[PDB]
Amino acid sequence: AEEAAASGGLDRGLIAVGMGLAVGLAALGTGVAQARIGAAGVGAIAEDRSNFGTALIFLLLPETLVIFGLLIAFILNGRL
Amino acid sequence: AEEAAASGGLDRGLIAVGMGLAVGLAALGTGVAQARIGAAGVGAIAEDRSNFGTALIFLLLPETLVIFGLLIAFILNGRL
Amino acid sequence: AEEAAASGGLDRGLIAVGMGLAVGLAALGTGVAQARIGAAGVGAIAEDRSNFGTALIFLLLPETLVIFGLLIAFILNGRL
Amino acid sequence: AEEAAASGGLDRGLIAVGMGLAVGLAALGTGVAQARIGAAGVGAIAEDRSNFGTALIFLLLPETLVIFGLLIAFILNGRL
Amino acid sequence: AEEAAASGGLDRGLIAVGMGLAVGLAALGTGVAQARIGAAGVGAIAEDRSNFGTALIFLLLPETLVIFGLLIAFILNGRL
Amino acid sequence: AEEAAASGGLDRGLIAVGMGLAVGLAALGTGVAQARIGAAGVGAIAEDRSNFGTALIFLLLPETLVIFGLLIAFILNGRL
Amino acid sequence: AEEAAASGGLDRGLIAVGMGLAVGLAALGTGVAQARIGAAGVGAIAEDRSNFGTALIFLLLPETLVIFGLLIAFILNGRL
Amino acid sequence: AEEAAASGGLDRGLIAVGMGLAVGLAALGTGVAQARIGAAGVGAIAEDRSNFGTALIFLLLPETLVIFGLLIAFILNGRL
Amino acid sequence: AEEAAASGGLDRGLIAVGMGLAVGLAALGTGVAQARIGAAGVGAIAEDRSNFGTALIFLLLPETLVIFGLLIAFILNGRL
Amino acid sequence: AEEAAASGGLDRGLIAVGMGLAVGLAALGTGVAQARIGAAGVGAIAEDRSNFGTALIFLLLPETLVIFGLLIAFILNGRL
Amino acid sequence: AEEAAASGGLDRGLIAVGMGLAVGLAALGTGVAQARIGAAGVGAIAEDRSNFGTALIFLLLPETLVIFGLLIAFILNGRL
Amino acid sequence: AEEAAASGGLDRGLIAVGMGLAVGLAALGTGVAQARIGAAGVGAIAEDRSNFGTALIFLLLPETLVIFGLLIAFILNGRL
Amino acid sequence: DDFAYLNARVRVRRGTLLKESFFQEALDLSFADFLRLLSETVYGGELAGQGLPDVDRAVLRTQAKLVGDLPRLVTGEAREAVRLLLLRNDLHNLQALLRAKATGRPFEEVLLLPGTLREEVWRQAYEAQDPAGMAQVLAVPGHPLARALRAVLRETQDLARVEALLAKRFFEDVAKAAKGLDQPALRDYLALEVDAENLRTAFKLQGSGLAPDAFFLKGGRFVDRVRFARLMEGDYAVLDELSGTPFSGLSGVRDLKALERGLRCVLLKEAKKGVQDPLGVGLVLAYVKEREWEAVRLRLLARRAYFGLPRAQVEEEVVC
Repeated sequence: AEEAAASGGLDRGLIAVGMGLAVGLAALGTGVAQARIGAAGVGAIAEDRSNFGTALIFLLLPETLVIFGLLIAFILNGRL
Repeated sequence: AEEAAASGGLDRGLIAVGMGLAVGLAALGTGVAQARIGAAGVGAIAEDRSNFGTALIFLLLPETLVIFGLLIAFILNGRL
Repeated sequence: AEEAAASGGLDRGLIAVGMGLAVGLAALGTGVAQARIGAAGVGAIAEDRSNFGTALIFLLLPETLVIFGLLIAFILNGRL
Repeated sequence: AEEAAASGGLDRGLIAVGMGLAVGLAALGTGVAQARIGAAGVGAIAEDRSNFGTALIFLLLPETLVIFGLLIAFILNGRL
Repeated sequence: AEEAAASGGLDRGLIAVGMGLAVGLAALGTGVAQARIGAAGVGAIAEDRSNFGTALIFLLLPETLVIFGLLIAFILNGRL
Repeated sequence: AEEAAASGGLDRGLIAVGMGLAVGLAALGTGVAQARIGAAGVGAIAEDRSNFGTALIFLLLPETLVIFGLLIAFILNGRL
Repeated sequence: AEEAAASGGLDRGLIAVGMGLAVGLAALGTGVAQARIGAAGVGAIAEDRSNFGTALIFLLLPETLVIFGLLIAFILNGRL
Repeated sequence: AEEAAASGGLDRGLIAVGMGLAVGLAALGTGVAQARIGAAGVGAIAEDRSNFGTALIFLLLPETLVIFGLLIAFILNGRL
Repeated sequence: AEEAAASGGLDRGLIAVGMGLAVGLAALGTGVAQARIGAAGVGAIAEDRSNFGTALIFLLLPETLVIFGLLIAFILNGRL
Repeated sequence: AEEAAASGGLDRGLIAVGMGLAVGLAALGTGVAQARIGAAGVGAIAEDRSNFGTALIFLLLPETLVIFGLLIAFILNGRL
Repeated sequence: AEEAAASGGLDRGLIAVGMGLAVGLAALGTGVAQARIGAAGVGAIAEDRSNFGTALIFLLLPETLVIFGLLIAFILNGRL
Repeated sequence: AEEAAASGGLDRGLIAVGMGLAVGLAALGTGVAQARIGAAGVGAIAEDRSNFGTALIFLLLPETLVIFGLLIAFILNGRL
Repeated sequence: DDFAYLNARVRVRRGTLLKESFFQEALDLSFADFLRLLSETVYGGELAGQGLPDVDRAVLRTQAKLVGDLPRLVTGEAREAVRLLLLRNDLHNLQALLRAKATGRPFEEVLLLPGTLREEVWRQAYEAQDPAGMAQVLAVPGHPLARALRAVLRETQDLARVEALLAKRFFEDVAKAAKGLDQPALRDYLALEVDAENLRTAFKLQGSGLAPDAFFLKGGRFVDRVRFARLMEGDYAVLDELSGTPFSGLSGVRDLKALERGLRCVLLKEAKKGVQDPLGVGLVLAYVKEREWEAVRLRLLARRAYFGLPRAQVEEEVVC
């Protein structure tokens, strides 16, 4: 609809729901992917006490996909 | 919206359906992630007490996603 | 929607229907996130009695996921 | 809903859909938390009869979630 | 009364979906939660017939969620 | 609705959609529990006939869940 | 509609569409559960060549649900 | 099944949708049920060349859900 | 009958929607089933390097369910 | 679909709805089936260094599933 | 076609929903498939530094399916 | 969106729904696939300490998918 | 696949495991009274003669039908997970088999039980006359221990070397697969098995002048290259800095026998608290360590009784 006002009827709102689908799906997937890296982390902390850092970076990587996708979404669902 | 009377918007109702998705899926996902690190943390104490810190730094990371989600829902719906 | 009293407009209904998705999906996420650490958590005590405390404090963190989802829902519902 | 027993409006039916989710899903999450931790508790008794209690205290914690769903449904259908 | 029809109605159908979530989701969580306990229960009776009482109490325990869900559905759907 | 000898109606039809979700889900949960336990029961009798009775009792228990989902469903649709 | 109904039209058709969800989900739970055990069961038949039968009977037990649910839909969709 | 005029008609469509569901759903349940047991069972013949006959009788027990659904589907939506 | 909603209106509309579910689900149950047999099948070609023929045929057996669902739907809407 | 913007109508619209599910689920199932066979297949190609061609032909079989769903979905749209 | 109810009537809107279905289910399935292959491939590179190419040609095969679906849809919903 | 969100129409709402599947597919797929490899990767840097770089090239493989979905999302936008 | 039936079959079997109080009784008994006791148990159920060759055989045959029949009863993803555990007992058969072909000695005086490679695979392998053919016959069940063998056999045909590079390469193979099959219970254990192996490789080869980095392979918890190098010089002060691990108990110990005793008891302990994770491979994990350790104590208690050895010489090694 808009990201800062209450203007729009039904037409504008339908657009909101549809763009809303990107945010949900993406969020769903980023969450499941972080989990695999998290468990994987036990070997990284266990084996070497300097490869704990590699794992820190790894958990950071699926988040990149969601925040970019979410940015496309906020913008286009924020146009006039 | 507000609980008080100071909002109205035909557009906003549609925004609520679409936004319920993003929070709900981000909490699902963040949780599944959280668990893997927490089980991993059981292992971390077991392996070495001193680097409880390693479990802590990784564990912070999925939290960012829900938190981010809560702010996105407020901006799109409830700002006014 | 409405907080006090049941919904009496179609628009109020529709918002309620959306907002439910966020508390449901979260509610589920608190549940899954508890289980992996929780099952292990017994094991924490077992291995080391003194660090029974370490398991609990991890388990507590998924409880946060539901309260954050509720707060958005509590505010947003009252008016359209 | 707050008003529903044998008739009701179209609108009221919609609040009943959305709020219905929140509780149902908590029960769902409780059961997943219970499945893992419950299964672990069967190991503990088997080994030593006397520490049935530890399993029970860890288990007592996901019950809180089912009670949390109830309250969301209760508040939003209509305040006490 | 609580939850009945004799004539149906358009309002009732939407009411019917909502009440249906609670029983359906709770029973799914009861089924899985039992199922795991039930696997572990083979082991309890097997080691000793002095933990056999304990195994029975575990098995009864995941039922509470489904019973609770029947109740929420009747209450919401029979309160005026 | 009705279930005396027919259930025809567009309104009733709405109720029929609503209930079938609840049956569905309750029946789904039953499937995972009953089968796993039944296999577990065939192993119990094969090693030891001193646990043939426990194996049988466990099988029956998940049957209640599927019947619960039918009973609610009948209730909303004109009762039994 | 069916050959033991004599009420068709749009009215029977909504019910048929809607009630159809239930059998489909009862089949899904049944499906996943029968398959896992059945595979392990090949080893069972392999071992017991005189008690081969036992394995066969355990497979039949989840089917009981799907078929029972069809019969319930039959009553609902035609009782004349 | 058949298509004609006397196994056909508008009257026939209402029957056809319900009955059509019966093959679909039976088909759903059968595919998953049959897969694991069949995967392992073909494997047995590969390993041990005396399980092939057993594997074939065993295989038909999950086939029973589609064959059942098919008999309902065929007769009710036959001719007249 | 056919899938239309203007060559028979509302009566027709129900057939089209319901029939889609039979095919869609036929396709889901087959799809997953194919994966299980495929996964096991790899072992069989490695083990017996000339029993290539055995793995391909076992795999064929789930395809049967999609040809069953997808045709039934097709014949019925083929009448008109 | 053959037609979905080369002709309008409610009549078309329905056909897309029912048949749309059938391809999508088939496309889902091919992916999972192909992937699994390939995942297990990496081990075969690694070990057997002249029985590698067998893995490639077996990997090709799930492609048939996707073509089957798409052929049906195409013909029935724009009418047979 | 394009979504409508007051911008191109019911006729146009039904098709629009119908075409989207394919892309959603196919896309679900394809996301999972890449993961199964990539996980497998690491074992290959570890073992021999000539099998990196074989994992890549595998990773590429399921990608085709959803992009082919997308392309067809694109034609269909890029027009009136 | 299409070319708007705050002065938009129903045609644009279809483009929005479609864009949601496209971002959802990109984030989901690549994230899950990437995590598998990152997770495997800990062992790969550890074991194959000189050939750490190999593990990183592997990680790059799914990235091709997240960029393709976005591309499509862009394409679907600003079309009739 | 699936452990649902299989776990259930093992749970009934955990009922007939030998509790601690049996070995307690057995020490107080002479050999005649030991034999009457033994016959009550499930190892007793395969007994075929009062003497020593027969006790070794009854034990082994009990392990062959109740533990070595597990990989057949599952397939796929289940089977790979269970298989890795079974593989250690298969490596013991393989190393002896590889050695009967190579040094020309008979088929006999080796370990045979089913596991992952059947009895017939070992007979067809034995009768194979080219090492490469010997290797394809072994590659038929499918497992990581083939793939491990195959690479080592390409570099060499020297007996002592194949034995060492196969074991090293094999635990490395195991580790990667195991990490990819997940579960916290298996991961903690895997770490201990590798840590124990590392310590133990260092002890067996002690003072041979060799590289200490060759005794450290990834999978660790707290051990490293330097501890190995000091250990190799003969310094045990490294074990006195080793805590935060359950090998805290190795501190202040410097006998090879006490040290190695210690590692086997620690591994026993991890597995025994994996029954708070019985889902998946956890329970089977606990079940295999206990059947193995049990079988070992009945063989030691039987030897101790027959030859009238000193009680304390064995009373300490039959408890952890």
